[PDB]
Amino acid sequence: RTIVVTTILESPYVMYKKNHEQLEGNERYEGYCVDLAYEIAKHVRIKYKLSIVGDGKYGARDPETKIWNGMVGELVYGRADIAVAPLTITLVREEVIDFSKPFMSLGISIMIKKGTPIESAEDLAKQTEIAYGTLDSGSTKEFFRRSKIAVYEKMWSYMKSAEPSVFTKTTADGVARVRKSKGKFAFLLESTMNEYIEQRKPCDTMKVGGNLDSKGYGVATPKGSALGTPVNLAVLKLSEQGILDKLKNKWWYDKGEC
Ligand SMILES: Cc1onc(O)c1C[C@H](N)C(=O)O
Ligand SMILES: [Zn+2]
Ligand SMILES: [Zn+2]
Repeated sequence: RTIVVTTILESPYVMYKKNHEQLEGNERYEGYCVDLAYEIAKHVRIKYKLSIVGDGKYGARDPETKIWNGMVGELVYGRADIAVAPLTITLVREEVIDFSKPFMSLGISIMIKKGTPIESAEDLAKQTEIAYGTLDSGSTKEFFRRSKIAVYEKMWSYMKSAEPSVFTKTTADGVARVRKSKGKFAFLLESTMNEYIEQRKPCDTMKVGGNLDSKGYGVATPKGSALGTPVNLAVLKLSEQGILDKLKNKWWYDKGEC
């Protein structure tokens, strides 16, 4: 019947259409993941309903209750059948949900307000004047928390006990902080987002240095779900036909402003 697709409000993946308040259902949203959801549904041949995840989080297991939140939690506890969003494929998640092969490749990167004297992770680690942070409850924070690499262990030790907190609830909050910090706050987010922001007015931020790692985003389904196989082949098909590239051009560069 109708599949529940959990996703998250994160531009340019999923955003409200200009006149969304006068709309209903899937028509309220637009973006890369909305188009991707549409393309996959066509191949897997299913009817679906997009649902912005309640807590607005990507997904992490609370060390306390051991309960999964975010979109990951929606799949784990059976409140959603599929998740189409910029959800990073990681080991801890692979253990509780299934991931299609990646539909996009990326890595953790550094975002600075233009003019900031920072060109690498090493630069951030060896100073204290400029504060930095990452999104809360996601793969990026876990990367730093788990790294055995000196430079990253150093950054984690600083972010872990920063006051006030340097962990934001959304990508937008991180970006806003970078913009109003007048160069005193750098943000650590995936290259896809960093690249998108650089191309959006007021064009006051930029990605510096190369990525810190290499990974990908995958369409996720509950562990053992029957949709896993069809969805994975659909992702590969769309990759082969260059549809995924068309969509990146559409939502990133066709709409550039800098
Ligand atoms: C998007 C995005 O951009 N930077 C990030 O850390 C994220 C969230 C990350 N893709 C996750 O799945 O947790
Ligand atoms: Zn609105
Ligand atoms: Zn297609």
